[PDB]
Amino acid sequence: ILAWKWAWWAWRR
Repeated sequence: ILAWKWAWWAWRR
């Protein structure tokens, strides 16, 4: 379950 603050910047794209 290591992941969450990463998908963020992925949305901005």
